[PDB]
Amino acid sequence: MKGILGTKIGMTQIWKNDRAIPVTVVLAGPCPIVQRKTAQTDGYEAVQIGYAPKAERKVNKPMQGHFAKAGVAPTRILREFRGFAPDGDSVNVDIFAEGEKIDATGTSKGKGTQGVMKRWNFAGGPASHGSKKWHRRPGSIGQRKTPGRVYKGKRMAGHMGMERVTVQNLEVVEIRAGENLILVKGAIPGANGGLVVLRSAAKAS
Amino acid sequence: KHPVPKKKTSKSKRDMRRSHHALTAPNLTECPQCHGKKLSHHICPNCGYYDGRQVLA
Amino acid sequence: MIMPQSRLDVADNSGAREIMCIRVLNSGIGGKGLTTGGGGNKRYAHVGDIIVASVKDAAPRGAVKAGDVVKAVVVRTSHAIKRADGSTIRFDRNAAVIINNQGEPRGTRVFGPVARELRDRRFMKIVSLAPEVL
Amino acid sequence: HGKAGRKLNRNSSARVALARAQATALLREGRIQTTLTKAKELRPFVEQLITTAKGGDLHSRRLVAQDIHDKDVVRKVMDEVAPKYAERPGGYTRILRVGTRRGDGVTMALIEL
Amino acid sequence: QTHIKINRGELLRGIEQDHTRQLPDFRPGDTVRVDTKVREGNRTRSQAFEGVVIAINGSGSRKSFTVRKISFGEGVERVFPFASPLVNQVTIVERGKVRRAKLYYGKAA
RNA sequence: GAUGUCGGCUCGUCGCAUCCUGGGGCUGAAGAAGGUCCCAAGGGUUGGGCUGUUCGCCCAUUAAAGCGGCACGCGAGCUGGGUUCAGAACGUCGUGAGACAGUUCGGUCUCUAUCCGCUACGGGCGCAGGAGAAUUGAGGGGAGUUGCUCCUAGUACGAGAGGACCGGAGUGAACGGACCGCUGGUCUCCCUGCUGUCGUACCAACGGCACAUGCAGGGUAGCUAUGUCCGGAACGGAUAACCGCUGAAAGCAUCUAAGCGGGAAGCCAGCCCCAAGAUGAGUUCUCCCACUGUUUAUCAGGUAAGACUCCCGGAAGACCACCGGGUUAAGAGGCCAGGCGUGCACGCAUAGCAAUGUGUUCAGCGGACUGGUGCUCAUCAGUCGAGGUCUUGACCA
RNA sequence: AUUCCUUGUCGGGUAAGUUCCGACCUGCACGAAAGGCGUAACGAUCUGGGCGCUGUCUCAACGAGGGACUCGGUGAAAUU
RNA sequence: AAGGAACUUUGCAAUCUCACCCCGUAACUUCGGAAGAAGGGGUCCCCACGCUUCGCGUGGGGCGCAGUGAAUAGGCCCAG
Ligand SMILES: [Mg+2]
Ligand SMILES: [Mg+2]
Ligand SMILES: [Mg+2]
Ligand SMILES: [Mg+2]
Ligand SMILES: [Mg+2]
Ligand SMILES: [Mg+2]
Ligand SMILES: [Mg+2]
Ligand SMILES: [Mg+2]
Ligand SMILES: [Mg+2]
Ligand SMILES: [Mg+2]
Ligand SMILES: [Mg+2]
Ligand SMILES: [Mg+2]
Ligand SMILES: [Mg+2]
Ligand SMILES: [Mg+2]
Ligand SMILES: [Mg+2]
Ligand SMILES: [Mg+2]
Ligand SMILES: [Mg+2]
Ligand SMILES: [Mg+2]
Ligand SMILES: [Mg+2]
Ligand SMILES: [Mg+2]
Ligand SMILES: [Mg+2]
Ligand SMILES: [Mg+2]
Ligand SMILES: [Mg+2]
Ligand SMILES: [Mg+2]
Ligand SMILES: [Mg+2]
Ligand SMILES: [Mg+2]
Ligand SMILES: [Mg+2]
Ligand SMILES: [Mg+2]
Ligand SMILES: [Mg+2]
Ligand SMILES: [Mg+2]
Ligand SMILES: [Mg+2]
Ligand SMILES: [Mg+2]
Ligand SMILES: [Mg+2]
Ligand SMILES: [Mg+2]
Ligand SMILES: [Mg+2]
Ligand SMILES: [Mg+2]
Ligand SMILES: [Mg+2]
Ligand SMILES: [Mg+2]
Ligand SMILES: [Mg+2]
Ligand SMILES: [Mg+2]
Ligand SMILES: [Mg+2]
Ligand SMILES: [Mg+2]
Ligand SMILES: [Mg+2]
Ligand SMILES: [Mg+2]
Ligand SMILES: [Mg+2]
Ligand SMILES: [Mg+2]
Ligand SMILES: [Mg+2]
Ligand SMILES: [Mg+2]
Ligand SMILES: [Mg+2]
Ligand SMILES: [Mg+2]
Repeated sequence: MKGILGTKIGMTQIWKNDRAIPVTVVLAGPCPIVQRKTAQTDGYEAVQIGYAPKAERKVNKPMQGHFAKAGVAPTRILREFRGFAPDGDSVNVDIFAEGEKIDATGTSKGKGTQGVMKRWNFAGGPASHGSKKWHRRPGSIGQRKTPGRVYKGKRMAGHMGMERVTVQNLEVVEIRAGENLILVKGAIPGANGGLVVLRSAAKAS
Repeated sequence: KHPVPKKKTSKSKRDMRRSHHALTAPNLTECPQCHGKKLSHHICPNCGYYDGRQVLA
Repeated sequence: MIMPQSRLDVADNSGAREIMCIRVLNSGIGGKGLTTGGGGNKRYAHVGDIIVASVKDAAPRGAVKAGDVVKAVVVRTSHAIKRADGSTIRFDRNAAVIINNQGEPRGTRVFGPVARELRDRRFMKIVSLAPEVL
Repeated sequence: HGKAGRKLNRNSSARVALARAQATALLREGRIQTTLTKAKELRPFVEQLITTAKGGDLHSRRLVAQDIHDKDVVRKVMDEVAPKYAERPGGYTRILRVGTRRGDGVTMALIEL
Repeated sequence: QTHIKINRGELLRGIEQDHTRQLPDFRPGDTVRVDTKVREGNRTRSQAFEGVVIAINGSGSRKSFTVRKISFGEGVERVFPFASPLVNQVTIVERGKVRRAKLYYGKAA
């Protein structure tokens, strides 16, 4: 249910009581409501809010129409959340309480194309026992004539990164509302200045 | 070792492969002065103009 | 971080000068004796971890002799130790205290400092023979 | 990957002898013709060296002299040009794209003050 | 990837300063005494590490210095957060005449 | 007219005749620890010593250290120790040349993937107008391991010694994902020290060469694991062995012959990821609108909404793609300020016979960090992009 | 360098030693110029063990340079 | 980083060692050797003093993490 948008600002050291907590600083700036999707409107229950501000001079006629219909003023980013309401618009105030466990989604830093070691954790090869250009390669890719083919899904070199990743049960250390900042324990995927969606827990714990 | 093709590739195949070697013709603009043609954000190679006049003659 | 093959010096009068690691264990110390393993694998021993070890150099005259095997508990890593404040400890040399299967040390006293983490793991007697609980 | 600078298919020493030669040259004669890239890569090294020479003290001469090994050019950039750039907050240069060469297909370019 | 006008610095530094503390002007080479409080179960003991400062590192809440001591015949180094709750106080004991800023070389002696 | 052969390495995936872990009948099952059998293949199944080993014995652990298939899986993937070429030697056989599935030392393992198959990434067209965005999830993939301690409880049980189910709590190991704040690594010219030599006229100061950094000492951002955060579940629905309810055939009895309930780490759902080329091509919000063309020119042109090309960049990346900025402009560089690294510049003065020391100087220098600023280049411009087929039905003026 | 039975048996070293060393003698199938048993020294010989040191390894990282990739120029091959 | 042969058929490979001076040096032996066995120290700049000069000894002072300051440059041992 609960959810909001913001940007990953960075990681830092703070102390609650006497242990050094590592904290990721998130800015969940205010989100306007824009679209409210219901059953008889769209089939399914959801709300579409928006995050980063955007000047008119950069906004499509159709997009302007969109935003204008709910009179909101325009945003570089829209996203949906299944099963959500209140009224007005949405700041991380109230929406999160300190101590509450949340789920943080982002887009992992992308690594480009990566061999089987870096990508999958292959074992590599003998750096020295006569190994002949087989230091980093993935060994064998199959059996023999049964089944004369290569398994579908077989892990091998490829585009590692730039993927959507959700970390579960991160703990809301601090909330400075009206700076729209959530101090969150641990680590969120994706680089500084990246987009993150924060959510209630998926799990009860 | 020493891989090799199993079978001659048909004229048809070979040519299907080539379906992407189309050169891309320049987008060409006409110099606002001396009037022949130039590339966007390059110096017009006829006169030498890039607003006043940079390369020589 | 200790692992099989990894020699350490000995921090007691037990009589082993030098022991070489052999296995690592994730046993604790609970209720009756020591406990029995935390699983099969576990590759690195650090400070307040029991390991198993074989004696390699010993004192002529003393309880424990060259080749003896025997459990030991790890009291000085060169590796770093991170306490929950951010503080980090780290000692120039790697060292342990040979023990029995109740955990209590085989020696009369511990030599050199020991990591306060031994207190966490309820190694009272070791923690008490110790010149300093850094 | 926020790293910066160009490998320019060269060893560290080469890379340096490049930027120094092409700096010395641009300063020796107000404008030069060069690969568009080598230009891109030259702009901020020379612009900075100018800002150094813009100090006028002997330190800033000796400084410039390490990167620029020809007396006459040093003397030029210290005494003649840096003092001219006096009032401009950097941007001491600019780059023009001439275009494609015959031998090896490469967009050349023009860089100047 | 969300392009928002934002001083990342000042936002960070905001937070980061409620957790920042400055200690005396000691330098690498200087001998120093760190009076730390330790918790032994319910009890709060006071233990006191004193040695050479071989490196200062970081800044903001992250700043840290590194004391090296010899204790009971064994080399030991420790690393403190300027703002560790468990570091009560820091006192310069002697000033060093050091040419570097790191001092690792002292690790043989 | 060649289907490379033992073992290891690397990479997996399957069977179940189940090593562990879960459920259950029986027990020569008090408890605890077992034995055996039935259901169960989700996940897991350690490191070493000896040998070329497969195996097997041993060390030390473990919930367990399962058995097999996949050309005794895997040499256009690596090894090349075993074996089976030429050399040489021993033993043995042979009058000999030679010989042995005896031993021994030595002994070349072939840069380019065409098709299928596989991992990644684009181009095309399709989805009855042209566009910008937001999405349902048909379907598919990943994940699925376990110890220990504590409470219950020194309770049930037990003469006692000992010592629970069940339920609840807590902490790890391995593995996975993300991350770089911390602790560290690296950081090829960011800072300093050092030597031989050649140079910049000489001194002083500097540059080259001594690696493709001459050596050393540090070292930001990035990027990293040994570093840190989080995870495996909870609930539910159908089941297996198995346990029962009601209950005839067969007045008794019977879990079944009609029916009904309880029941596993397995099944389906729930978790995370992809997903309408789901050609069955889906839904929603919005924008443009009803243009021009002697059918000698019945399909095109100029266009709108909107994009692309081109430029400058990017935490995106082989290319392509993706994100941002493109003067109504802070997009990058520069410049300014700050941060941070290095650790006290040059010059001058002083002390000193000198080496050198001190002051000026928390100095000097400057790659990637944080912001500001119109100093530089993002100029000018081109290319492309709708006019919405028909059939039936429903509502409408 | 000779042993089939074979990882012979005991000892040594090792946490653990089918290899190595010593001893034993039951020499499948040693033995005296096809030399026998020793031998200081010599060996890019072979075999085992130790010290030191190390990315050989746990377990891989970061960096560099040369390719691989992209653009312009010239443009092969085995195979079919 | 920590560990240090846990790799493997085998330390294969790669590191450690590295020049010159002084100190010192085993079993064993054909008395030549083994032997550079092993191992330890020194090494740069200034100044004065002495000596046979290109140089070295002695004393005291100086600077750095480090003085064959970069390049050339033995890893050793035990036992078959
Ligand atoms: Mg990237
Ligand atoms: Mg490896
Ligand atoms: Mg088939
Ligand atoms: Mg013994
Ligand atoms: Mg090239
Ligand atoms: Mg550091
Ligand atoms: Mg054939
Ligand atoms: Mg063939
Ligand atoms: Mg055969
Ligand atoms: Mg299995
Ligand atoms: Mg067979
Ligand atoms: Mg096979
Ligand atoms: Mg094959
Ligand atoms: Mg062989
Ligand atoms: Mg004969
Ligand atoms: Mg192909
Ligand atoms: Mg589905
Ligand atoms: Mg399909
Ligand atoms: Mg699956
Ligand atoms: Mg109790
Ligand atoms: Mg009792
Ligand atoms: Mg950082
Ligand atoms: Mg770092
Ligand atoms: Mg002259
Ligand atoms: Mg000079
Ligand atoms: Mg030269
Ligand atoms: Mg030369
Ligand atoms: Mg060089
Ligand atoms: Mg060279
Ligand atoms: Mg360095
Ligand atoms: Mg991990
Ligand atoms: Mg840990
Ligand atoms: Mg049920
Ligand atoms: Mg495109
Ligand atoms: Mg590009
Ligand atoms: Mg600055
Ligand atoms: Mg410079
Ligand atoms: Mg900037
Ligand atoms: Mg034996
Ligand atoms: Mg023998
Ligand atoms: Mg003979
Ligand atoms: Mg080409
Ligand atoms: Mg080390
Ligand atoms: Mg060994
Ligand atoms: Mg070698
Ligand atoms: Mg002699
Ligand atoms: Mg010597
Ligand atoms: Mg000194
Ligand atoms: Mg010295
Ligand atoms: Mg050498």
